[PDB]
Amino acid sequence: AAAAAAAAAAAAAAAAAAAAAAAAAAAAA
Amino acid sequence: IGIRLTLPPPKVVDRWNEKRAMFGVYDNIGILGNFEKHPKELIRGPIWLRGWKGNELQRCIRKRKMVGSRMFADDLHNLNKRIRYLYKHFNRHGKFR
Amino acid sequence: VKKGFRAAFRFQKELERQRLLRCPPP
Amino acid sequence: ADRMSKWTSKRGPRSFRGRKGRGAKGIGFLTSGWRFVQIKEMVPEFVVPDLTGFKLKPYVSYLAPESEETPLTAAQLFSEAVAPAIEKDGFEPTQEGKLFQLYPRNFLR
Amino acid sequence: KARGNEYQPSNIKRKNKHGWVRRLSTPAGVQVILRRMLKGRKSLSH
Amino acid sequence: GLEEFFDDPKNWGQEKVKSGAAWTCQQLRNKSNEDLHKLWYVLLKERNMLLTLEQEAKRQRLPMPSPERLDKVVDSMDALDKVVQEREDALRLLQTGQERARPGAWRRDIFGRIIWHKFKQWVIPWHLNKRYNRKRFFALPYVDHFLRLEREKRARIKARKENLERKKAKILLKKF
Amino acid sequence: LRNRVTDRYFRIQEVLKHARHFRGRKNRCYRLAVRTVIRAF
Amino acid sequence: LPPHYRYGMSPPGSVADKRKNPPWIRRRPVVVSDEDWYLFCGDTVEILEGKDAGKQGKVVQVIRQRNWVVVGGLNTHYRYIGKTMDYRGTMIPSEAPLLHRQVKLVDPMDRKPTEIEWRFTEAGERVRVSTRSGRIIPKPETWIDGPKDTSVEDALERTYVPCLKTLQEEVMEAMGIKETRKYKKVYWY
Amino acid sequence: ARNVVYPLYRLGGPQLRVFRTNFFIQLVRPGVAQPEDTVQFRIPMEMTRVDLRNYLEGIYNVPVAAVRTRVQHGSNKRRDHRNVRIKKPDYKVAYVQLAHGQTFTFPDLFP
RNA sequence: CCUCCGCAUAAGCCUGCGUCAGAUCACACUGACAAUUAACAGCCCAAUAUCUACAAUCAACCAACAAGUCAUUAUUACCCUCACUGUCAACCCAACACAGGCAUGCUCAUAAGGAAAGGUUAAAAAAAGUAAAAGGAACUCGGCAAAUCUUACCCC
RNA sequence: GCUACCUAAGAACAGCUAAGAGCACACCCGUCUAUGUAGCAAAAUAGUGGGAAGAUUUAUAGGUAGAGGCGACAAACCUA
RNA sequence: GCUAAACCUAGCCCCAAACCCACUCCACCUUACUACCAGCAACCUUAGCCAAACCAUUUACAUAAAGUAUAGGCGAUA
Ligand SMILES: [Mg+2]
Ligand SMILES: [Mg+2]
Ligand SMILES: [Mg+2]
Ligand SMILES: [Mg+2]
Ligand SMILES: [Mg+2]
Ligand SMILES: [Mg+2]
Ligand SMILES: [Mg+2]
Ligand SMILES: [Mg+2]
Ligand SMILES: [Mg+2]
Ligand SMILES: [Mg+2]
Ligand SMILES: [Mg+2]
Ligand SMILES: [Mg+2]
Ligand SMILES: [Mg+2]
Ligand SMILES: [Mg+2]
Repeated sequence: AAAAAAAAAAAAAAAAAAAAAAAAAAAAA
Repeated sequence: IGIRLTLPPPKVVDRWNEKRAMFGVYDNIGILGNFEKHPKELIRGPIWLRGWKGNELQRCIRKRKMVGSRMFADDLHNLNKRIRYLYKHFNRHGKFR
Repeated sequence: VKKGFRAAFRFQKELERQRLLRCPPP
Repeated sequence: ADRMSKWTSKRGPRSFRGRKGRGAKGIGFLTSGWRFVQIKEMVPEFVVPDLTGFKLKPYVSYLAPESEETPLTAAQLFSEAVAPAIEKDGFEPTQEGKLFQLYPRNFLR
Repeated sequence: KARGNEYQPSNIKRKNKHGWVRRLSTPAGVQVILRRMLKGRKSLSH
Repeated sequence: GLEEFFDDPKNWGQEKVKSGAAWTCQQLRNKSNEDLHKLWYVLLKERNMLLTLEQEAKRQRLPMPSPERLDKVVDSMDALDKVVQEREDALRLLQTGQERARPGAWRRDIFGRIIWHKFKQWVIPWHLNKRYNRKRFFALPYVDHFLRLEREKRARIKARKENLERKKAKILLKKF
Repeated sequence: LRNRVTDRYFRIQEVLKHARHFRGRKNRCYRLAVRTVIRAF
Repeated sequence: LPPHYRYGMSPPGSVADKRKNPPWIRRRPVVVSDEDWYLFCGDTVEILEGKDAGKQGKVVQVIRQRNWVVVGGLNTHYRYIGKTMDYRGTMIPSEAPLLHRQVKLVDPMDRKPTEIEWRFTEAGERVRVSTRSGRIIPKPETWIDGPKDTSVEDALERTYVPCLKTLQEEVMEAMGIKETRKYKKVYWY
Repeated sequence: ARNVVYPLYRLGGPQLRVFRTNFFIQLVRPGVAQPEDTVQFRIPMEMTRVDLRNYLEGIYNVPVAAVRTRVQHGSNKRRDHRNVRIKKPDYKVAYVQLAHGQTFTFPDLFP
């Protein structure tokens, strides 16, 4: 019957994506 | 820094095992066993290359006409794909042609 | 882990030679 | 847009929230006015005895003796219905003419 | 315009397009569930 | 009476309840079908009395007085359920010879692997059931490629399992 | 991997012991060191 | 209990066991067999090696998994328990488990450790007998019932009459509930 | 009785009776100030409203007058160490109202 | 001081600012416990027969053209009786505690519902406004914007 | 399940002047300008607008598929 | 001296042999995971990228005979 205490569940989270192509622009002739 | 701090356990290999002491016995069984067997018979391994050197392609072809009948499904399909690739490499690609 | 022993042993024969410059013998 | 959650009765639209339910073994039937009718003979009625004067308790003592196991197989049941077969030197052929059919099982628990 | 609202959920339209019954009613959609029992997904269909 | 959901008020919160020795299944065979039908309804009131305690225990956060009797009430129950179903099966094999009281058959689904299709107890014969007639119990041989790929996926694991227990045996003898 | 090379630490320190006295980052990182120790020799 | 679970000194379903073995720990397994296991609970064993070697003890707990005996009050190391705050509490002696083959049962009449086998004596049958001498070794080791225990007498009344009368029908003959209808034929398929 | 096939009733079959019924019940302390005569249970999901009236009249012999049920959905948003959702299961809740004003309070064990 | 909101319902999500305890911009996260009670709403029909041209619109006047949203009878068969399920929240699709998207019935300024300023200093530059002498398009690709309200004609 | 078009069975259209009418809400659309450009937003906010009893707007379910669909033809639109 | 670093062992690959495995209860072709009602039905050459320096016929899916006879825009190659 010795003293102790409870515990906490602790992790993190990770994810990733990739949106689209890009940023239209201009040029010459 | 993948070098390791505490030195690893020492590998006590027994040179006088039952298998190293009897390594290579019953080879040379053709010359002085009056030619009943060949030393090519005594090896134990795959059934298709039971005494046959081959190449990287030739071991893949000989596996296909000998054992390729009773091969697993995806383990056949990833064996045909190699000969469809090694024929496109050993006969089309490289130097020295 | 790697299958080497001759590299960690040169490391083990180097880490004494960092000890005998940090904490010297009398 | 969940896939691993279990498909229950709370989840669809107002049409799908009425039809499924839980498997509560529905009683009567519905007809012609959305007026339900509870057939009393389908309602499971409990056949409970009177426990008054009954000597058995929901446990026993530890001082009762230990014996070995004996599963009651069909052969051990026949060796005590053979007592009217030794006089001949009881059976049902059909399962139709019985309120409690054995093979296409008919009773409950 | 605003191009994120592409999935307007509707539980009838979910189950009547990717449900268990619609997959089985055609010989091609059986092979979809056989390609997921083989892969061992915890959910076969919707 | 709702005072059967609780035991008598002389052990209400004694933190310990003296109740041991559940009904073992060997002892019940000496009892008949008569008192066993009673004993269930005795054992029913005893199981209901114990679940009322524990969902009041968690409700006020204090621990259970003695959950060591709680597994006794199901062990007396599950043994009794085994006895009556040992007894009914012992006469059902005599009367008809029929194991599997609920009738069924072996049938092949569309998914190839056969199932013990248990029977569904209708009131019209099966050529008239419109719901049953769209259930298709056959092979349709385009699935037989997928049949080999589960016989293979089963067996490669079995080779992978049988490989582990030889390698786990080798380091046992090489340590001892 | 069969034959993954262990003794990289003793290959780095063959250059860095002539690079313990440099300025900036080149006295630490190996990619920036050999662009100087090659020019230093 | 998860696979590759380490069975500590602590019992496997404890509050303190989830401290040391939480459901995410994956420590490498431990090497252990052969069900003829001459150690029982409470055996007067003597110690083969370790510290406090040579002293004889009675074991108080045996763990079949990691091949462990807990020698009672012997081979200790001293720990603190409780102590709840910034003070010492109590230093108690706690014993460490001793492995199989670190342990030998002693001669009950002679007080020497002895290797023990299983021989099949005709008295019945398979008991622990020493190898050096004969002289078999046994296995070592007021309730009054409550209001929901029946008795020693009520357990084995032998009430069963074995008739072929189908229990759900056996209740109605004693209850006297009459049923007048019959069951009509369902299509079971 | 749950998880057994109920035998079928066509038109002139017998009264469907149950011997040694499967399920079990538990009474609770109501937390939301129920009125008097209303006691509350946790019904196993496969048990009907009129079956509870038959259960309590036959086994517990208490004068039930009105039963009212609900399907209390259980907490699904609880996650394990593999980020997988672990459900605490859902159950029924029945509000049995007694007859004749018997006025039963929930007692206080653990004084 | 706002209110460009709202309270329901449908649709969806499925416990997600209830209680206690906790560990840990600032004290909706976690552990345990509780909850939403049908009467509203879903969940309907015993057959073969056989019927049913005249809109709607305040339905009357009048006028329609694009020509319309709602109906039984005759015989046979019918006496068991109130189950099942939705009922929570600050919610939803847009990776977000996202100025976005979001059908209907009510309230049309609220009896609902909320808070633009972390604390100072009042530099440039930038954005949003408000005001401005005299002149009023001299600006500029163009009266673009902003203010005011109007004249006339082309091309297609 | 967005969108093109269709099909079923539904819905909305305040007020004011007198009809693919006009002014004008709700509502749908997106002309011009500024802000925003890793943004509040993988197409927006603010004004300013154009239609708003109809070739209208939109909820629900069903249909048409890539050698194709569909299209008041922009080679558009068919899950950024 | 902080971040960190270092770990063997889970397990696995490749074989050899051997032919593998489906009903605790209940639920599962309707909206699968739902106790309970008057209709349908399976068998169709793979094709191409690629190679021929483009490309259009063509281009592979025990040992020894042998890469031999043959086929082939007689060419690539088979
Ligand atoms: Mg509500
Ligand atoms: Mg986005
Ligand atoms: Mg207010
Ligand atoms: Mg603020
Ligand atoms: Mg501030
Ligand atoms: Mg001026
Ligand atoms: Mg000018
Ligand atoms: Mg302007
Ligand atoms: Mg108009
Ligand atoms: Mg207009
Ligand atoms: Mg158009
Ligand atoms: Mg054009
Ligand atoms: Mg080419
Ligand atoms: Mg080329």
